Amino acid sequence: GAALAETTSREDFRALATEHRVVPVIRKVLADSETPLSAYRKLAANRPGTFLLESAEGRSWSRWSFIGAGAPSALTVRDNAAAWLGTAPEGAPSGGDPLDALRATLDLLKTEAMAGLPPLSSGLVGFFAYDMVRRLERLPELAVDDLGLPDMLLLLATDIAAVDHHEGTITLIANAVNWNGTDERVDWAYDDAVARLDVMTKALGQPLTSAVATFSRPAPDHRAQRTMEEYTEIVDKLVGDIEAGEAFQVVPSQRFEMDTAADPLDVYRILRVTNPSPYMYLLNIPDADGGLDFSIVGSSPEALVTVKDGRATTHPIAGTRWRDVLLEKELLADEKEHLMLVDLGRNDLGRVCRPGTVRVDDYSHIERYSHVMHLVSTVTGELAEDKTALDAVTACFPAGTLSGAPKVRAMELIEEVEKTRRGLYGGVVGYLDFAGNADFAIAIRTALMRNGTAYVQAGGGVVADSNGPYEYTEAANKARAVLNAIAAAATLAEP
Amino acid sequence: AALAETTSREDFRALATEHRVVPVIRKVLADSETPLSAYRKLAANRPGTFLLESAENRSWSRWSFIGAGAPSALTVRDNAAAWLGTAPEGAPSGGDPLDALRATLDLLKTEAMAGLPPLSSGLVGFFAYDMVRRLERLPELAVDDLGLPDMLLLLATDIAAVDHHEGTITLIANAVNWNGTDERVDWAYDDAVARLDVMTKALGQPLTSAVATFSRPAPDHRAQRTMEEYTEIVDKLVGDIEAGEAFQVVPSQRFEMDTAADPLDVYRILRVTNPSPYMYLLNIPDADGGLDFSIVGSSPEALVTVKDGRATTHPIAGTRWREEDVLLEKELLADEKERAEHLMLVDLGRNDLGRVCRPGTVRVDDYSHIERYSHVMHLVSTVTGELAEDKTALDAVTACFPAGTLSGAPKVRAMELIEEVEKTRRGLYGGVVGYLDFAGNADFAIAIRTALMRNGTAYVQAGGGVVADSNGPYEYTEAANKARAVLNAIAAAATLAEP
Ligand SMILES: [Mg+2]
Ligand SMILES: [Mg+2]
Ligand SMILES: [Mg+2]
Repeated sequence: GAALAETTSREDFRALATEHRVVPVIRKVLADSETPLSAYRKLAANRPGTFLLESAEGRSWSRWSFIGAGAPSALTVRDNAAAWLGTAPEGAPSGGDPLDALRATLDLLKTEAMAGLPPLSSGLVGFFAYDMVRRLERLPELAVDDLGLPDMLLLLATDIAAVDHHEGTITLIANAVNWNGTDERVDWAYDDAVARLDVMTKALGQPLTSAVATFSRPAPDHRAQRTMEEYTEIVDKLVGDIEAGEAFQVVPSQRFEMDTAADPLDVYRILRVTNPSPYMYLLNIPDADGGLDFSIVGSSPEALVTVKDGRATTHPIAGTRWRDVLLEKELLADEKEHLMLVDLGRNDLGRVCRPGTVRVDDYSHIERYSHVMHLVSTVTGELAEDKTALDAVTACFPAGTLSGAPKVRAMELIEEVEKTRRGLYGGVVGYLDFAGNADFAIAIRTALMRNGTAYVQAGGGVVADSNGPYEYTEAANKARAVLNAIAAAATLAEP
Repeated sequence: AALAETTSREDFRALATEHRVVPVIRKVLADSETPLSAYRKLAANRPGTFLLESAENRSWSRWSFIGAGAPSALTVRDNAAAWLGTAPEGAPSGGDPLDALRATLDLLKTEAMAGLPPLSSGLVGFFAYDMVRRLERLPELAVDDLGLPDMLLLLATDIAAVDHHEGTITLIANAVNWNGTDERVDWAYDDAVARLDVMTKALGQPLTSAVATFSRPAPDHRAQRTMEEYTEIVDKLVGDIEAGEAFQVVPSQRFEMDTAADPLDVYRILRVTNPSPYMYLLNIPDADGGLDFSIVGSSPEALVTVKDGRATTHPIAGTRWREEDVLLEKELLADEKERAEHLMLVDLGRNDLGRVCRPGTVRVDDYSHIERYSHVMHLVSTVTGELAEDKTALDAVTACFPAGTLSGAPKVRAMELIEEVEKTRRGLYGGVVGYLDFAGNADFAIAIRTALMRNGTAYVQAGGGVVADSNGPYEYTEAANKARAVLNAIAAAATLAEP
């Protein structure tokens, strides 16, 4: 009767637009011969301003994957001020402090949750660099900024494809965004969104060449910033501070790099098959001319904070094992510090949540993924009425597991011992939606790919009993998870 | 080393000295393929191909299975076991089909090997309901107008196992050693590698889009019985139950419709509309290697599953449509209208597994748990036992066959009464669709919510249990609505189009 792919009607759109800043025009299609990756290849074609977000659950892949089909606009930092790349939307906040411009943007577009939509239907998708913390806390300026990344870059994801693995369907969404709050051009906005659905629908109609492949796992030819001896000097320095009482924990790191001609999407494919995680992402970041500035590809196992319907939640990980029930109780029985970070998170959420709503849940459960298992503690709370999801992000930022405790003192020492500004490393990758929700991964196990070079940073917590060579090795192993994927992706070939 | 490294000749040789069925395998990254796209590339609706998928208690299970094309099938011709296509040298044929099948499984029995997908070789296909006539003496009153064979099992030697979590496909080409000699080991290896290369080449091809819309028009269909005719049957059976002939009996009737739809398109509509633990598409070959007919279905209920010497059945007590979901669960748990009917079937399952299991191992868990799928939830019981040392998976299938759910209690009297009231032989309806693997395992769905598609006609049969308090009009409509689930899918499939 009604067709599966019936598009939101002009009449229904009109009625919503009288009440809502961001109105989705949607169309569902049967896509039972597509995967999230094949849909990405058709809809995004690896273009600048596109994205793919996937999530392993402990039941394999979650129901939904999200493709950003191509954002004409992105909110970033240029010459120390908020700026839009691509189209600067008329009436959208610009200039001045970037966090204020972002806050103003989210306030302007705040839209009531609507029933019948996929979990993410519009939003700002991208990253905060670790160095955004420099705007939340005063920190020295010693490390060299050789990567030149912006403190933030958020794609205005108005064209989204939501892939429903269970149903074998894709819900295409093209949002109308009412920046100025007028009623003047409702029909134009509907026709505009419908045209964008038609572009995505036509893209899905194209044939696709095979990507059925083999790959091998060669050693990555890569360079490191620190030798084992140099990293050992760092670790020993920090163990001194910890013994003298300056901090309880500090997380140093270093950066690794390798030459690669591999496509970022192929790197994503190797990470997906090798290191499936709750936060898989590929982001193609545009430069100011509409070309590709760089790509971010990562498989992060840990969130910073998730905000859903007023509730903020964090899952700091105590420990992890290689995945069988004896590895489990072997981790609950590790009394080897976790709860100092659970303490940091209790404080962090307390600053944005209603009094008494912040609950902790010591070692609440394990999380079994495909090739690993995690022991997590849960901290949740209810956001105050004058606090947004963005406030939750800034309150928690950066992860304590990526800085130390006390956080500010830990970050001061980090700045002292490291060579270069971290850039993305230890920041976050994720989204803020227009309904006030957010989900951000800690930016670890991530490559930054730019003009034939891949950068991979990794580190690890240093305490009083820490050994330099052991910590060097642990951190290099974390980096090698990504470097190995890049090396392997270069070998992809037809079988 | 390489992901797609093929089983080496030297490893194959070593295995071939101990094992009758030896897989040569090759795993590939196939993260832009789905089970349906892989089926379209590998099998392409050819005769002798199949697709098996399973929703799990609340996604698709890890593995989907494609039978990429079986040259050989074991069936029935002129009332005796016979192979279609290639009759393998030394393979059992003639006589009773269940004997020939038992002899085939005996010959090919091969230890489960580490590192393989869950189904790596076996016999895939169906038993018609009317196979029961070789197990029990029943009257011959109903007309056999479909002409189906009592069984047809594809010898599935070329399989593609699709791993949804990894995004990989494990291609398997089995070498089958019928005579047990080592004469032709290198030829067997080369033949398997060649089969792997055919499947690999097929996966390397481009593929046109299948992104689609469809609508849901009412199906133009025909029935055997009107409501009043069906009521006469129900009233007759209620009388037999009141008289003590039986506790419950499951009549049915056949529906049909014209269709030019591709059976895979029917499959696709069933898949998106009601994913079930047993989805299947089987393209059944005729004796000349053309397509005899296709079987497409989404059955919710197993006959029996045999894994590692343990036989289990899960009779469904009730179903609900899916926090308002918590209330439906509560309601489902508290609904007792059909409890006695369900417990009678649990009792039959105990009878059945008792015949093949080691005394003291048959365990019954009344109303053991709820199974949660995308659009429905099932309240189920469990009957399980350990097979006796002299009993095989096939003995468990035959002991359970046909399902009490599709016959009645006591089973033989119920089948006699079915034969008295139905117009036509059931054919596939009330039989099973599934597999027996070469390692002694089995998993069979009851053949319900299934279409048989042949030469532009689709047949869909459906029925339901009659008990002392049943009424004709209600039971007619409940069974007609079961059939309509499939007829509706067929009518919708004809509308599939580019959006
Ligand atoms: Mg440590
Ligand atoms: Mg009994
Ligand atoms: Mg009933």
